[PDB]
Amino acid sequence: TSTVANDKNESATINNMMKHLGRSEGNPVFGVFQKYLTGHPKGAAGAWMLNGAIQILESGLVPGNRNADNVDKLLEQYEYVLYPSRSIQTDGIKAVSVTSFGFGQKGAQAVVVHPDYLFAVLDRSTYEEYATKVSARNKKTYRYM
Amino acid sequence: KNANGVCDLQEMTYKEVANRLVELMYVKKSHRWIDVSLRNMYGDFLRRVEERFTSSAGTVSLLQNFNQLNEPEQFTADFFEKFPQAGKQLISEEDCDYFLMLAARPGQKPVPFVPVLDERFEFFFKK
Amino acid sequence: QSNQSYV
Amino acid sequence: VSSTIPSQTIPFLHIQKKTKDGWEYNKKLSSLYLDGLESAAINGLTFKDKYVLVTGAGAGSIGAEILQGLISGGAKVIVTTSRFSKKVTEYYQNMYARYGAAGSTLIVVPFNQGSKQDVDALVQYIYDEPKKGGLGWDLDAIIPFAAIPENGNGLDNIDSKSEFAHRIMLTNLLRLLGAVKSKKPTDTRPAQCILPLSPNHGTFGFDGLYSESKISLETLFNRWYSEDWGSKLTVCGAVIGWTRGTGLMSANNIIAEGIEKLGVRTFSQKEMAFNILGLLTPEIVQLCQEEPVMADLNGGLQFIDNLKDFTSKLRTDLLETADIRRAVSIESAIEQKVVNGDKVMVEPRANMKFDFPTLKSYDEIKQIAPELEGMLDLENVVVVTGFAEVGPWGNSRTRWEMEAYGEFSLEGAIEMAWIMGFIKYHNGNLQGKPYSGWVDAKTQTPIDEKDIKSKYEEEILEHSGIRLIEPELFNG
Amino acid sequence: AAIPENGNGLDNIDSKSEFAHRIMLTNLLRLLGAVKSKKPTDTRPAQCILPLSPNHGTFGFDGLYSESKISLETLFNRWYSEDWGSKLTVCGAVIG
Amino acid sequence: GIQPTFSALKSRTYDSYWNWARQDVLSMYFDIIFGKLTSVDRETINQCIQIMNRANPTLIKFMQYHIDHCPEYKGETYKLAKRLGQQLIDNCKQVLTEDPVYKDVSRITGPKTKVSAKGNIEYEETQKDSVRKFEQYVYEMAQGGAMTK
Amino acid sequence: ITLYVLVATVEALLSAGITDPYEFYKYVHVSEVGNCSGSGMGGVSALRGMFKDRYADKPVQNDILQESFINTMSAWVNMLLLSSSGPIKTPVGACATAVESVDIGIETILSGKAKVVLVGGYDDFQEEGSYEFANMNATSNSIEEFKHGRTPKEMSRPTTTTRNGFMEAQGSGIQVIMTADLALKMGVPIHAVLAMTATATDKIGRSVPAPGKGILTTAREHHGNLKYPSPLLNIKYRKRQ
Amino acid sequence: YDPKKKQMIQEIVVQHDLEPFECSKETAEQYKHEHGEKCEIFEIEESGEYTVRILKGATLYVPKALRFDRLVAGQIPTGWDARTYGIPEDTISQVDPITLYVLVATVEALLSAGITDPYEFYKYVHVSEVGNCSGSGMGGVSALRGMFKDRYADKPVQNDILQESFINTMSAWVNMLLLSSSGPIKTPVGACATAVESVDIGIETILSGKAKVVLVGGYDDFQEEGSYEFANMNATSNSIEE
Repeated sequence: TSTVANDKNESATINNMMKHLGRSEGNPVFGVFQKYLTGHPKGAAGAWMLNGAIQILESGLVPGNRNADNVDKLLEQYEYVLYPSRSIQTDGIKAVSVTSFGFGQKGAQAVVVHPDYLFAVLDRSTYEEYATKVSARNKKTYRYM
Repeated sequence: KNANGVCDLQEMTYKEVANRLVELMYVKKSHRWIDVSLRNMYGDFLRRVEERFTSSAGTVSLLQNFNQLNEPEQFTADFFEKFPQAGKQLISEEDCDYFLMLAARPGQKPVPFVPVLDERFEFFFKK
Repeated sequence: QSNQSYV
Repeated sequence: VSSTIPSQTIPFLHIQKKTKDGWEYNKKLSSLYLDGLESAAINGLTFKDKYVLVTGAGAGSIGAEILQGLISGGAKVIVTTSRFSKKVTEYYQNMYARYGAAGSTLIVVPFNQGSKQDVDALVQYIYDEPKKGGLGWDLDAIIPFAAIPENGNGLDNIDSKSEFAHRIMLTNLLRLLGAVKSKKPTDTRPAQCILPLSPNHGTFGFDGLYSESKISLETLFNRWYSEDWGSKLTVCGAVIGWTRGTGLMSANNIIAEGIEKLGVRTFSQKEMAFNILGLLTPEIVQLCQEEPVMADLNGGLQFIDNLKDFTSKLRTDLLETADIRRAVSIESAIEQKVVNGDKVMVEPRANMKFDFPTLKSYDEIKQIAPELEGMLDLENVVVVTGFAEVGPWGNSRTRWEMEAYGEFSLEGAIEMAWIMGFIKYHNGNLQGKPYSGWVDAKTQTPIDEKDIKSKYEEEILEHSGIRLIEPELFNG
Repeated sequence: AAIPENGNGLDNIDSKSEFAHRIMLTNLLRLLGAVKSKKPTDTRPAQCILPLSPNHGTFGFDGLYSESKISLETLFNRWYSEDWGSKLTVCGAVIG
Repeated sequence: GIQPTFSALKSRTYDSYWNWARQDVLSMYFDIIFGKLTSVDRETINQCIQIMNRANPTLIKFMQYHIDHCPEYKGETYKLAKRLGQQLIDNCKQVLTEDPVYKDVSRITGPKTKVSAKGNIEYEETQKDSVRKFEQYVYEMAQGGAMTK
Repeated sequence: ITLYVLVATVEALLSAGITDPYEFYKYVHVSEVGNCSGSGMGGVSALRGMFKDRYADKPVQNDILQESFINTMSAWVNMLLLSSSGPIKTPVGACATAVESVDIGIETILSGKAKVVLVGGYDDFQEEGSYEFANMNATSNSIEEFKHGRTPKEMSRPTTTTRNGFMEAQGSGIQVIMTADLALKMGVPIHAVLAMTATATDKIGRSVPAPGKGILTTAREHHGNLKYPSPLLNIKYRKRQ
Repeated sequence: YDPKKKQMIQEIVVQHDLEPFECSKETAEQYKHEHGEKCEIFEIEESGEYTVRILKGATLYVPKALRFDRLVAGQIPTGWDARTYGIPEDTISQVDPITLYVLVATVEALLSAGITDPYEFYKYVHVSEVGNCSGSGMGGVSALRGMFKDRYADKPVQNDILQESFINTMSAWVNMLLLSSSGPIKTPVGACATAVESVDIGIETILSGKAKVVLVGGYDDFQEEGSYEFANMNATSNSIEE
């Protein structure tokens, strides 16, 4: 949110989450800070960050905080968080962690996994039938749009 | 007319629309066009297709002069070999409107088909 | 993280 | 490379010593400088724990190149700018992000070297403790390259621009050095002032007071001995030669090759920066602390008799050749036109294919996750199937375009134009003609899809995003 | 035309030193340029007797005196490089 | 022009080399695996010099994770990324305790003026044939020229 | 804000390929399409009407309180598009409303109460909310930022050394979440899988706007004795079971 | 709040210049900024204060009273005080009256459940297993009145009034004063069905395993403005007619 306490507490919370879950050293999560661009719309915040997380999953691209002129030196201790200032096109993002912190101790987290790992649990015939249906629906939606 | 059967314009791909235009406006038996104005209509539609499916400026048009359409089957094949996505994407609403306007351009032979059932249906049916 | 709180 | 210096030949870059006759090339000092440069080229040059002030280091300039070198070597630099803005600060931020080495800190400050108050306030801010809002730094080097471009001003037109320029280059430069001395507490940590001396003191003319400022900077070499600031400041006058790409000689880039044809060297910006950064080696630093160091980095241009006349000769010859061939080509083209009498480019259009996420083949899915088959309850797996938003950057598509790329594509530009009502779709008779396409909503005139991203991108960016609150959107 | 400035080192280049530099150098050159601008002919040049100094900061604590005096030496080169060679002729007297 | 413009509130301090090092390492890694980057290019060596200048133990771990988990089986570009990043990791390890150095590895360029048949004056900064590095630049400076005798 | 919600909802259904909202009822009962979206404050413009314009005797619609409720946006969505009888649960997280809404929607779907849920969050910018946030010093001061030489497009700078408050915004964001089997049976584009979602409070305090580490419990596990891996984390063991 | 004397302000354009009145430099500057050519500000050099003269054509707000026809509400018994339940004075001055009602109802609900110390949950369940899924239809309507009316009127209002206005702030105060849990918090808004919504959310929260204890329920407050709006929608009974 570009507030002192919020950004410090968020970087700390993510770092301790990964440190406790045994994230391998040298594997930080890239932090996306959409509010630099879209502002902070209170309740629509998590929705915008979730849409961005879905788009990051789909494209494999991690946007960068283009207003990140100088990441605070107090954020160097968080070795499990990287803070990009420019978009990095990766070979694929498997999951994204959308975390929101709201007034009244409204901490909230969501995890968004790529739909490939859903499609992996289907048999061949089910997936092909679904793909045909989605192609037809996509053409119909394109016409409607 | 798509692979499934008779349809609307919006349920056609660009390759389907172009093939239907060549089918209904070019004569296989005589190897000629019904009218040079109809050949120009086909050319303008192909212009729209290439403009739609090219995003970079300073690109050379495949169709430099409409005289290349006097043998349009092979030209259609080359055009939609260059634009494979055209044969997969349905015709946009913008290009459907453009097609309906080309089908009624003044100074042109009225097209030998009916593209739409609207207030202009009598015009398309009788002219 | 006690050694006796799980088993 | 000192041993490879040929006998009786003066190197292109060389340190001069002071003698009764004046400044003359010194083999020993030039040897030391060249060996330092060789070491910098091979092993690199470090600037760790070196506090530097740099003035006039604008983008695409020698000062900017020295700034890259300093932060690369690890220096803590205060770069000062006279055009503070988002673009300038982002240029410096990108420079630090790409080159700022461990321990290096780049401080961009607004600063007018043409005002005494900025000079005093800047030195106070650099030397004041952090608790007083300053930095608490002791400058190990000063690089006052702040020059305003003045041209066409002869003796008869020494105007307000020339007087202000002289203030910046000489008067406030000396005041900046004196302020640094006044705020230096110790006599054991001198600041090396890299003075941008020129070898052309009025040789070209019509430069206003540029030659006056540059030659006045040469008095610091004597005043180092005669005043009480020898142990606080150390003078390193770099006589900068023909530098290519700079505004002072950008009009002479075309004659640079002709100049070099005589066995003379012209420098690019990176080469000149490398040469001047060679003056910050520990050896040259000690030498400056011992005695003032005149470095002649002119590349041998002092040996051309009548440099101005020769450069004019080269320019006139090149321009005469160009004009002759231009006239011949134009006349030939007209002849072909009158004799033989008097390719279609496809114009791109936006293709808004509202595509769903691309589906991989089942084999490629099983390659990504083979062990997951028939393991999860599909009824109990929740999935996001569609999403959308209304926000400062339009919808999800355009917000993503601006987030991921920072610019709108053709499709995104048209989508913003449609959202903000700049364009409307028209299907019917348009002022007596049948038109089907995008139409400027305000003027109701046709607009091409390619032209949409040119006519309206500026207004879209101005009136979208984080911006000044608009009362028309919030009821006055 | 010189004003007496003394005790002004690099650390005390004050209003007096700036005004002195104006008199000795900037307005001196403006005076020469004005004379050139108002000279109609190229056959009657004016000999500018410049009071050059041999001590360019050798004594120090003289304000901008050495700067002014050494800046006057650019006129020798600028006589060739500019279009006032036939209107003004430089005679720099290094006064001892 | 004498208008003051300095303000301490407009100071912009940049010191987060620690973050920019990992950012640049990852950016170049994905360029390698997507085929935008090869070791022969001197821009690669220039970037590697900055990464070595910003080398830290955390950055060593960062690079080592991405070079140990690099999926080399997915193409040659991933094999290229793995091997080249391993060499860069070794270099950063060896210079881990060393002081950062400014080392310019750009190709030395010189002026080239050409007049087209249409009489257009075009200036191009071409790469010098005989001078390729700054070492050779310094050798040229030591030699000087004919007019410097 | 309700206009923003309606636009975001239709655009979310169109992203899901559902051109006609009644297409859900070919596959799921009307009682299985819900709307668990919410707002931090809701119709702040309607609240302004009620509390200011009516005090001033200005002409204000008689059902302004209806538009002021936070569940009114969901009500209008159902009344104009869905016409479902599925669960409606309007969260208020004040800033985490959308993630809390995703949490409510996922538990709604997994409990079997709904098969399709419209989750998300919305909020609007207004003079009064802006002034209050300024009084709490939560938002950046534009005068100070101009003094610092910061443009509006660079005032919102998370993680920087100079972050000094957030940049208030407006709008809405909606997602259409459903079971994977329903998505595949309908042939809708499955953009993502919501693997996990959680909400949490922090601790004792006397500062509501103070953030805390309460969501750290999403990473909680026991580590007293890890001498052997848990078999349940191993995929093939669970597969043979 | 006297419903028989509901206070309103009516906009009038002045047809005469009011006599000058004295005030501080800041208030005079604000008056001049608002009105401009229709105001006149001048410093009393003797003191330092300013005189403000409102001119012809300026806009004033003269209060008026409206005999409102909804005189009857179901109100908590007169003399009910949070002090008698042990809620401290600082909390009373900080939080909204609805939040006071929530705190009293929460402690009384825990005491109904036999839990004298809220931390007794943590002997049996993790701190992440005690949640609060309660909510409100409108929330801190008194705080909204502050923000929207008293601040417009320049009355002394606490700087954190919006905090007390949020509907989840009552749950926040419950957690900050009693529970200190890190369990789920999900604040419904049913506007009327809020409490049954809250029971639904709490039950699904418990059955999903996210919480083992949940504080469900609903709360709301009666205020002048809500009463007037319900009257305008004709949802409440007319006391005059009755």
